[PDB]
Amino acid sequence: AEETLMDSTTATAELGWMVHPPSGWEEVSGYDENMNTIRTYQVCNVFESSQNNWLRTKFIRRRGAHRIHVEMKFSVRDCSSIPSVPGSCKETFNLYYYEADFDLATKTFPNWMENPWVKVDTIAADESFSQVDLGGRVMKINTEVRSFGPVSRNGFYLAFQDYGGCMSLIAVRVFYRKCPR
Amino acid sequence: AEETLMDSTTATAELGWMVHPPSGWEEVSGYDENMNTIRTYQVCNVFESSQNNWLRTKFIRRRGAHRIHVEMKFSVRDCSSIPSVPGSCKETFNLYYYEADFDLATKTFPNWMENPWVKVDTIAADESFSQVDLGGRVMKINTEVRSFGPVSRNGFYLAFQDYGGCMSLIAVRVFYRKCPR
Amino acid sequence: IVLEPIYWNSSNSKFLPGGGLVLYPQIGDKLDIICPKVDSKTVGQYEYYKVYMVDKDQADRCTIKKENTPLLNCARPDQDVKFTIKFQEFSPNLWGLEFQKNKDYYIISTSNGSLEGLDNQEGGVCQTRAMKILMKVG
Amino acid sequence: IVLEPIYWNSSNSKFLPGGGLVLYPQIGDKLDIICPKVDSKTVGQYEYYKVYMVDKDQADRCTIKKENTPLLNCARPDQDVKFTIKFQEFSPNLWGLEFQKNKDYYIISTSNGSLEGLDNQEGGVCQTRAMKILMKVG
Repeated sequence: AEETLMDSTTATAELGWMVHPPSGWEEVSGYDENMNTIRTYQVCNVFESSQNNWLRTKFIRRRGAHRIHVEMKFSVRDCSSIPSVPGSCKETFNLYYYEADFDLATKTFPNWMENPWVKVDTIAADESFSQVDLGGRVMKINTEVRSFGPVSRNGFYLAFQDYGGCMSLIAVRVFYRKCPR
Repeated sequence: AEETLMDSTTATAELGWMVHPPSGWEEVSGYDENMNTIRTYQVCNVFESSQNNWLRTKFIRRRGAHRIHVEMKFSVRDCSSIPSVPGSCKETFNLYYYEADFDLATKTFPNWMENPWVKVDTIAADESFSQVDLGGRVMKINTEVRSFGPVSRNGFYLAFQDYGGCMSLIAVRVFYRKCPR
Repeated sequence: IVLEPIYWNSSNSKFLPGGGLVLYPQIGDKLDIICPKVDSKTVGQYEYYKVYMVDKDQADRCTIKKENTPLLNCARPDQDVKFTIKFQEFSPNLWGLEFQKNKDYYIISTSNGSLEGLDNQEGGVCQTRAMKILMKVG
Repeated sequence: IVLEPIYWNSSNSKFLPGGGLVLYPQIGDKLDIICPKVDSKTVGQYEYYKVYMVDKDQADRCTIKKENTPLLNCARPDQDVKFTIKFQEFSPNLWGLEFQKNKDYYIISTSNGSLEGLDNQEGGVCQTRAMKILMKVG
C-alpha cells in the first residue's frame, strides 16, 4: 500500500547522517526485533547542560510523493537507571524536515535551528526502560509515526533534535501512501 | 605497458583524501595542460610555524603488483611572490606509503609519523612560479616519479607530507609494470 | 567558511530573473558549483551545460565568445560534476584561480540544457533561465 | 576514542595462532568489527561467518550452543557487514549492549568460512584459524 523512501535498517555500514554538535548524536550498532544487526544513533548528554543536538539524515528523494510519513523506532533511558542524576534529562525530541531540489546541504548551510527547518512535531516517549534486554521487552521500544505537508521539491532531509535527553533512534523509515485515504 | 592503480585526474568531484591537520592541505579544483577541470590538493602556510601537514590517500589495491610506481604533478609558489613574504618556504615534500590487508584506516590509526609510514623519498621542486598562467608555463609544473619496494598485502595508502611550503598536488598516479624487463 | 554549494540546474530557483544570483563570498571561502547526476524520478533528465567564468561585459551580453576560463563541462549524466572554488588572492596552484577582494566575478552558461545546445556560445539559459552568478568578493 | 576496526577475515593476521586477539577497551570508546565484502576482483571468494559474543567457557570450548549474543551475520557478499560496539556501562537503548568495567568479553565465530557451514556451532575458524577476540574492559 505504501512505498518506502529511506529505511536505515538495511545499511550494514555507516548511514552517513550528519551530526551537528559532534558531541551529540553518535552512530552505534544495535539490534531489533529479530536480533538483526542495525545502524542506530543515540544521545545521552544528561550530565552536561544547555543541550541542542541535531541529527540530519542524508538527502531523501520525493519520488513523486505529496505526503511524507516518517516512522520512528526509539528507546529512552530512565534518568534514574543512570549513575549520575543531574537536573533536566528530557525525553522528547523534535522532528524537522527541509526541502531542496539538489543535495547542496553542507556541514553548515541548512542552518541548525528551527528557522530554515520546518517542524513536523515534538515526539514524546511513553516508555522508558532502566535495564537493557536484547530480544525481550518489545513494548519497551517506542514507535511514533508522523506526516508532514505537501512537499513539491525534488527531495528533502529530516533532522532530529535533542535537548538533554538520553535516547536511542533504533529505526527510521520515510515513506508515502500510494492510495487515497 | 603500465597498470594504473589510481589516477585522481578523473574524479570530477570530491577525492575524499584524508587531511590530517584540516588547517593544512585542502581540496581545491584546478586545471590540466588541456584546461580540463581536475581535483587537486594544496598547502601553503608560509606564515605560521611548526608545520607538518599530512595528506592521506584512499585505499589502493595491489592487484598483483609487486613494485608500485607513483607519478606526481605539482607546482610550487616562489615565495618571493607571496605578498606576505616570510623567509622559509621549503621547496620539498615527502612521499610515504602504508600497507594493509583491509582499509581499516581511521582518522587516527595509521599514525601520522614516519615510523609506521615507510618513506618513499623526499621530492623536490625543479621549478617554482610567480604568475599563475593558465595553459601557459607548461615547464613550470614539476613531474617526479618514484617507486617503493615489493608490496605484499592486499593494498596500500600513500601520504604526502608538507613541512612549511607553498605547493599544489595537481596530479598523482599510481601504477605498475605488467611484466618485468 | 564553506559556502552552500550552488546546484547548477534549471530548478535551483536561487536564480532570480533579472540579475541571476549574487553571493558576496569572502576571501578564504570555499564554494562548490555542482551539476546533478540524474534523478530517475519524474521526467527528470540530465541538463547538459558548459559553465564559464567571463567578463562583466560578457555576462551582460550573455556571450562566451573569446576570453574564457572554463569551470564545468556537465556532460556526464552518470555522475556529479563540480568545481571547488577557493577565493584566495595568491594561488599555490600554477594554473589556479585567484580572486582579488572588492572585485566582481561573473559565471554564466550559454548552453541551453541539452546536447546540440551544449556548445552554444550566446544567449542560452543565461538569458533564458537567468542562470548567472555574480560574486561580490568583499 | 575510535579504536582501529577489527576486520574479521581469515587473513586479518592479528588473530595470532593459538591465542586469537586481545584489546583492553575502555569505557567511552567505540569499535567496529567488520566483515569484508568480496570486491569485483582481488577478493578470492567471500567468507561467510556468524560472529557471536559468548562467555569465557564457550569461547575456549569453541561452542556457541546454549546461549550467546549475536553480533554479525556475515552472509552478504556485496556489502560490508559490521557491528559498532560502544563500551558503555549503561545503555540508553533497550536491546543494547552493556559492559562492566574490569570484566572480560569474548567474541567468537564457529562458522567455517563457507555458506554451507555458516551455522555450525562447534569449532572451525574459532578452533581452526584461532579467530577469537578477548576484550579487557577497564
